[PDB]
Amino acid sequence: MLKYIIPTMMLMPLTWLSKNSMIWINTTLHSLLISLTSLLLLNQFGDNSLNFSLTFFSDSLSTPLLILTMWLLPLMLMASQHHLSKENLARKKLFISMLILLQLFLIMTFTATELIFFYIMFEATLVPTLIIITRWGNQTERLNAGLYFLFYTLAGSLPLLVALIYIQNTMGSLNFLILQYWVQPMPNSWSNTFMWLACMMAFMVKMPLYGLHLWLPKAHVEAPIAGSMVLAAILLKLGGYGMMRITLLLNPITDFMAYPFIMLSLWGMIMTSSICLRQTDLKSLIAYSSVSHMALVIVAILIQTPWSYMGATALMIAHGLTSSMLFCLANSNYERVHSRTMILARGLQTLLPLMAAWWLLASLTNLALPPSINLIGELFVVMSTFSWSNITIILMGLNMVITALYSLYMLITTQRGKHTHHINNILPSFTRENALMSLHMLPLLLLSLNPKIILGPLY
Amino acid sequence: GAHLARRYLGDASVEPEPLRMPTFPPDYGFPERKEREMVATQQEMNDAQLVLQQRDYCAHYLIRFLKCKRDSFPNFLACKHEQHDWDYCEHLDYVKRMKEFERERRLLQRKKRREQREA
Amino acid sequence: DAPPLTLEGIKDRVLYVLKLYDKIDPEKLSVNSHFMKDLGLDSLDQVEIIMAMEDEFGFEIPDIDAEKLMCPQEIVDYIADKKDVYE
Amino acid sequence: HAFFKAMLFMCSGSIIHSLNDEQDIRKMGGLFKAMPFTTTALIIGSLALTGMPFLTGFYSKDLIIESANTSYTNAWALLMTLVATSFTAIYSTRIIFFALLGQPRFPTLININENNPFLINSIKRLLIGSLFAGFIISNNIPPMTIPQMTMPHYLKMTALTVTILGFILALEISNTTHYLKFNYPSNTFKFSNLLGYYPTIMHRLTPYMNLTMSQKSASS
Amino acid sequence: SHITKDMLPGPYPKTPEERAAAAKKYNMRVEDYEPYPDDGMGYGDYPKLPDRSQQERDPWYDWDHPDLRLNWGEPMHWDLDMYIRNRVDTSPTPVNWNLMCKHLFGFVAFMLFMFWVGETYPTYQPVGPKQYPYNNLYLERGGDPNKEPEPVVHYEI
Amino acid sequence: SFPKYEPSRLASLPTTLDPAEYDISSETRKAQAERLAIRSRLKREYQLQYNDPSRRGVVEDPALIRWTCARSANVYPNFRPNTKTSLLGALFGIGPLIFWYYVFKTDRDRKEKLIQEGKLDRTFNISY
Amino acid sequence: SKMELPDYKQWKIEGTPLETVQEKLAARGLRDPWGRNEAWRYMGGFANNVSFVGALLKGFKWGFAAFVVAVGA
Amino acid sequence: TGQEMIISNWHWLTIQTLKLSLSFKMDFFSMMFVPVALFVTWSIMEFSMWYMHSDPNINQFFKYLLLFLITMLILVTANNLFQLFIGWEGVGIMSFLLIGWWYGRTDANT
Amino acid sequence: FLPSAAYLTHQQKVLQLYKRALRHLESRCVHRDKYRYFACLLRARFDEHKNEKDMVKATQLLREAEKEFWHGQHPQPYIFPESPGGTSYERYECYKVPEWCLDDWHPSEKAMYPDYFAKREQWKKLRRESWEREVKQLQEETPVGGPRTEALPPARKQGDLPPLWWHIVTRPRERP
Amino acid sequence: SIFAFTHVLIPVWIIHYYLKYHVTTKPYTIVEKKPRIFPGDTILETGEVIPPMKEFPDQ
Amino acid sequence: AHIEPRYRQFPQLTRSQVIQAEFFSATMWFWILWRFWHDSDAVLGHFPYPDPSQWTDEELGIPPD
Amino acid sequence: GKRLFIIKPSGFYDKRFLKLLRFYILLTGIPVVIGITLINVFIGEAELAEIPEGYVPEHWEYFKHPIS
Amino acid sequence: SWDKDVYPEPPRRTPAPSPQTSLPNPITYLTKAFDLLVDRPVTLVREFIERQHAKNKYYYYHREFRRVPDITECHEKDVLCMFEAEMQWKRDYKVDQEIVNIIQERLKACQQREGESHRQNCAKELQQFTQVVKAYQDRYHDLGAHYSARKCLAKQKQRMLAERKATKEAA
Repeated sequence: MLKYIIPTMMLMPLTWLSKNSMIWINTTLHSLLISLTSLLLLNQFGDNSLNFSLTFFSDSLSTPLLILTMWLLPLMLMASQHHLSKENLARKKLFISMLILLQLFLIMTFTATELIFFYIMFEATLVPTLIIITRWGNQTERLNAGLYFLFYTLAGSLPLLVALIYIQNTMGSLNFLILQYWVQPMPNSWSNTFMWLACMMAFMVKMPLYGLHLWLPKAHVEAPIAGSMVLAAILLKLGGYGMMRITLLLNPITDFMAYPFIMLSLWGMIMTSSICLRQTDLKSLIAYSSVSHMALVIVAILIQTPWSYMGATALMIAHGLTSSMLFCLANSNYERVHSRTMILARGLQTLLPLMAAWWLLASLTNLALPPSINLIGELFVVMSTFSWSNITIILMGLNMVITALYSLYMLITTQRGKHTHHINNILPSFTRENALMSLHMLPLLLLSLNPKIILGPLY
Repeated sequence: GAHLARRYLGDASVEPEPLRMPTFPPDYGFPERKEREMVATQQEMNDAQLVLQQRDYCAHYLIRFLKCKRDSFPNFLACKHEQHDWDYCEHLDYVKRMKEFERERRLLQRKKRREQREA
Repeated sequence: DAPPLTLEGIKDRVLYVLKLYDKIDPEKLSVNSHFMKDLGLDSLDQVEIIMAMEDEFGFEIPDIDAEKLMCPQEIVDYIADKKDVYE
Repeated sequence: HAFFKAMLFMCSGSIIHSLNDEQDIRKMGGLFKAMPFTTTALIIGSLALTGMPFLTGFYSKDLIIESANTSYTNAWALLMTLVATSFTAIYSTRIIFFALLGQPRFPTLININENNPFLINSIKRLLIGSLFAGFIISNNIPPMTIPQMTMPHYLKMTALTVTILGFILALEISNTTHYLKFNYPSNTFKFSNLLGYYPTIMHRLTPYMNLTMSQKSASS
Repeated sequence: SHITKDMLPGPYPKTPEERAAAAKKYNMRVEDYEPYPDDGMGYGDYPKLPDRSQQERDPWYDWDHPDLRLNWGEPMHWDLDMYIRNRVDTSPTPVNWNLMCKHLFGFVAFMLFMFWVGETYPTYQPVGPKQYPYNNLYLERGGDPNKEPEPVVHYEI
Repeated sequence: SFPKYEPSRLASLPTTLDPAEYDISSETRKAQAERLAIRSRLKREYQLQYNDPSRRGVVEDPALIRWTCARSANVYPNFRPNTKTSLLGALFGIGPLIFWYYVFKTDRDRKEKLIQEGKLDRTFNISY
Repeated sequence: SKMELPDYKQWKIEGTPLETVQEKLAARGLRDPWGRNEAWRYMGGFANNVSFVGALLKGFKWGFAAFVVAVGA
Repeated sequence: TGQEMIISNWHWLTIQTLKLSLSFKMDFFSMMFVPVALFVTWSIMEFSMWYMHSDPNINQFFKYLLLFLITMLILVTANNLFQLFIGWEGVGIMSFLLIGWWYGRTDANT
Repeated sequence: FLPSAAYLTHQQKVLQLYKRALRHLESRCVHRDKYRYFACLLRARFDEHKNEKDMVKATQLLREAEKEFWHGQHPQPYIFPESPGGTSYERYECYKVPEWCLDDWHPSEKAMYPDYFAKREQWKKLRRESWEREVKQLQEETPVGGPRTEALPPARKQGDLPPLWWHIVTRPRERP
Repeated sequence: SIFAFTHVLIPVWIIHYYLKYHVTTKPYTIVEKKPRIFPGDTILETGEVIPPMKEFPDQ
Repeated sequence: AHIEPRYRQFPQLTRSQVIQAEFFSATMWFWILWRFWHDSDAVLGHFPYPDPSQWTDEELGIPPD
Repeated sequence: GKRLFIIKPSGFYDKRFLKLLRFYILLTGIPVVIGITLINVFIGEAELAEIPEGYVPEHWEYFKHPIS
Repeated sequence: SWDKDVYPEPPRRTPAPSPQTSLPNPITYLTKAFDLLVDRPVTLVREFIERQHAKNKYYYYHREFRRVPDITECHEKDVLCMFEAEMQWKRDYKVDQEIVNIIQERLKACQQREGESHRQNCAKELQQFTQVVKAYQDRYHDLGAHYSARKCLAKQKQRMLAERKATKEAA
């Protein structure tokens, strides 16, 4: 695994000692090389995980997320120019090295063994997101966005540390195996309820669950495109990965103590799909869409079926790709007109007649068009929750209906019917945005063909 | 028709109920009138993959119907006399069912009303 | 579905349906006439004329204009606007 | 039915793009002998509706309704099929009358043309389909059920009975339309014409409710 | 750019200078500026409009924005995302609203009651059940190879 | 001859039968004159900054900007917790949640007790 | 681009529903119609477009000949 | 004669006790409906050759119409029920695109 | 709600009613002859009291006319397939491309259509050549301290183009 | 010639190559609902007749 | 070069469309005649619907009550 | 003297991108499919025998396909 | 190929159609021309590819493992027994699921080949399906997501103790 760690380090002094018109080719080329390098990883088989050291290992939950990270970096690094190429050379170099240090801590986080090391790398994942979104937050409340951001994430993720240290010095060390092979059930004293509440509540904050999603919309409407793609895809599915691991302990009380959170997630899934039907600020619709899919994720995690975990990891990866793509398209439209509002920039079936093809394709994946992965995820989660109860399918289907209608509203609102004909500045599509769309939607359809890779440990 | 109108307006005793037509014990005015031959060779009837609610009476007309249909396929209009005769056999089956109906009806009517209007 | 309209042709068709109308004459029926000055007919039958043009050519004209045509030349000009009459 | 109404739509769009995409029956009245390939096409299609006995449309519709009549039915559905067959007769005959054999009202500068190889190929192919394919398919099915075929009297006649009274009823409505009185809306007129009340009520009440609740309750 | 005092804190009071300020700000007639009022629901000081307004505004005026009936400067009714045509169409109906709902509920109620009258009263053409050949056609239903014969017969009648 | 067209929150009141349009006082003439003047000046500013041949960008309407800033960012100021706000908040936020909570407790306790009896149809119920 | 203008004072209305409705409106005492417009709708190849059962009974013109020939077959 | 047969191959995610391959079945309905639908669509291809003579966006129109046919075929053939669900949502969304062919026209996308 | 003045008038209000009732009578009445009859009947009903020197009884009869009209309208008033509401409503808007485009083309295709782009360039020089002085002087020259109208004067001064004409002239051709 | 040639041969050749070898090495694969036998026939495979049906009468 | 449009007169009809129009109407009508007479009797039911069962008491099995 | 002038958005940049995309996938879409076709037309897949007596394999010599 | 022992087939049954027609038989003409014009070149090409692959020989071995003992012969915490124990158990778990898959594919083949008489001569295969799936339902069903081995043995002990109490009470 250090074979992946150390070139990701050595991609950083690269970016320092290149120059003008010289940083870019090196960073992008070598980051794609690292993407092939971790495409080499997928060996994982049968009996257990595979151990990359006395220290690192990979569950098959961790392999597709890790490959998704190393896929998503060069895409991002191409995507985040033309809104900062006119800024200074030193600040631009600082930006690229910030993202590389970010990816380094994400690989550190996904290939963890010890949950304390996982926690350190969790908040080391946090601190570059802050600096990026505050330094290029590009609107007047990036202040409040970063402030809300860091205090929700830390003050939720703070007692998680205390609970894990307590488990450390009541049950020996913290390999995931020695967390396994030695876990004994823990009954319903109220201390157990608070310990479960601490761990699950910290990751609930990071998903988000419904009562703590106003963390999100400021932190995506006032972000640059790089930090937004980072934040959405890698950080929300990182929180889900954490709960997916540490739910191995504390199964004998999760049944008794899981009832409020499921109901919060269900009624909030309906409410969030409703609230993204009427907002302006098109950038924020993807954020509330993300809360809807993560609410479905949380339903899938708290029910504990192998069906549910297969659906959960597929829904993770497909929603990560959908949201990262759709953020990149919304940034394309904001590069066109300086609005961010929804009802302004209209028309565009006429003009840029193939930008609309990518809008159509992403909108139908967010619909969950059926050969895609997102329907695989949502369908298996609905199967598992119907075996959970004979009643919840009202909520899931009504989620499907309202999800269809807001996603279609995003499609046919801004890109259908009449150009406002006082725009007269939009350029025909560059090669770059076409390349970014091409890098999103080739792997989504290629996994739509052969998806046995991305299903979880309980394959 | 209006037989059903009588069954809904009038006295519902002497009008029978369908789906519970077998009410009286058998051969009450028959005695020893039954054959129910059924020479349709039920193992062969299952050998050709016939249909549920076609594993029934007049089956051998259907066996020869499918046999001549398969065996005379480009003669697209060929098997019609067997079709007509299978229709006639099922017509006799339908007639026999209607006779069963009014058998049990007139038994219930005339027997029950005779006994309870002369007793 | 596009036979080409032309200026002489639209002039002839509009004057054909004005000439077919009853209470005018084929004598004092000019291109530069008036529906107010010299034909002397009223606003009511003027809007009957507007109805004839809408029902022949197949499209409404709005009432911001039906106040203020009042001569056959501006009728021809206004269907020249709606149709953009060149080949 | 597939042969049937594909042929019907294709004839209709032929009429519409023949007459400058104007599409409405008022301002379309008399178009018989505006070349009568399309008029023959639509009278074939719309008398195959209800099944002029016996064409392809006969087999499906009439064996369905008589087999329904010979079934342990729900006793109101039988009368619903009755009234529905009558209704489909009367609007079929009304749309033929208003479309074809009226008096020609449609705006002038006619530009009607059907001397066109693709359209006569397509309509030719579909009347040749919808005249034979019902008999050809219904003949050589493997018999997947037991046909009833033993109906009482005045229950096999009833198909032709209802379609004939539908034709006569639309005929007398037509010959009342020849009159002049300028009658009034009687609200059953309005219940039939204005979709009665369901698309207007639901499409103006269900969007407004969820978006009242999206603004006040949910978002703000 | 955008002035600080073209945002909008606080409702109506006091009526001289604040209503003059909102009339200068939102570009309206002075005594047609209506705040909501202040029940504290948020809502700031943004106007009330006549609220239907989109199957209104008859389409031959030829304003600027063609599919929205805008004119670049109207103060833009608060719930506009619910009123783009394609979302909610509030036409003046050809009949009523009360007459609509009473007749629709009446028709569907009467037909469902007739369906119940159908459901309690079937039709049947007067015919007994069929005569299945081997004991109500046994051995070819759900299974039962040698478990139990189920003797029931049919007689020629 | 007609019950005079009761309105609704859905049925718009049409232009004709107001019947306020026929009581034209001088105040309505004054208001219509000033309203036409406002529309005149706004179309003048818009058309001059719409037909500039050098004007590359968009015309940047303050109306749309003002509506958006009123709609999202000018909610939380301003506010006071009223009886109506707090009442409707705890009703439409907590009501459905707690209702759905009790009904899923009821369905789950039914199914747990029922398969604790063992008389459920889980003869083959593998895909759980 | 030529049309040759099939011209006025040719219609001369006389088309029997329009003439009789100008009769009925004459007895009404109005006598002021739109006029000679619709005679291109009431004569030409028009003017007793056939009645409705005629289009249905249109079939056996070539029809009965073929049917009697197949009867002879 | 009969000879009434199913095909079933290329199983993907044969995960737990179940499995699902792309599979479709020739009995009677998916057997002999497909000629009728192909025949009807063949005539409509003729009719839309003529009727849509006057658009340069004609090629995309035939691509959408053939795509709709493919999905209707994979709907009507399958027995593996996930593939039926594939055909279901695909014919729904091709209905969406071809109803909303004429962009503009706010009534159309409504 | 109209560009010319602040209101319609009495006259045009009655007139629009007459147009609407005649149009609805089309939409009610097929066969065109009984249409022609009822149209002359309706014209006579307006002829009964056309010549009231009164005004208040006239506008009260206008309101009672609107009541008997709105009671007697049609469910589908016959809208033409070019009007908004109608079947078209910018039907062929698929190709209604504004002409601020077509200059952002690669010069290969500017070599494909040479003469058109030469004459288009002298159009834009015609625009900019008379943009500043005549147009903006004629706009800030004539009106009152408030404009208070939505018409605009022509360029009767000597020569060149009337002001603010570019997006009026350069529009789509409504059937491409 | 070239259209019908390439399309009703080359994918037909490729699918017919696909439908012998790989489709028969996957074992439970394309399977035929059984060809119905009638009581007057004989077996095509090895060859033995089926007993005819019994007496008809009173048709 | 092809067919023309005319104004307010009856449109001209070429010979091919009119002769195949009459052909298709006639062939429908010939088909429905020949098929109405060759075998079916699809209007009828080919087998006589009886009375109520036979109305023959002392047949069908009763005792004289 | 009949024809008119349509107003298109562009063709250049769009068709240039798609031409580049098919060229740059196809430049290694073609030789790889040629290579694997040569693989399963020459080199052999594998054969289905069992474990020879006293001969442990590699951790390859286990799989059907030769590239795997 | 496969083992026809574990994938049984019913014995084949085919008749010969005997027209009794004079059109005759278009599809026979078509199937003979089909065989001569489709089945010949692919046969030659498969001969060619068979020689080109059988010129040199590969083998892939079916992997086989040993039998490390059990969880029941493992000590308190003592991972180095439990590790082999659980991997032995989990490989039995995967092979047991695939046994269920094989029973289900037999059941589908019986549905299709036996035809529209459903309940004829699939009932022994239906019988063994309900037998094996009663076993699977009793043994691996309600353990949930983090099944390791210990919940499996807990289900085992608790089940047979419940049955022991039930038969003690029934006696």
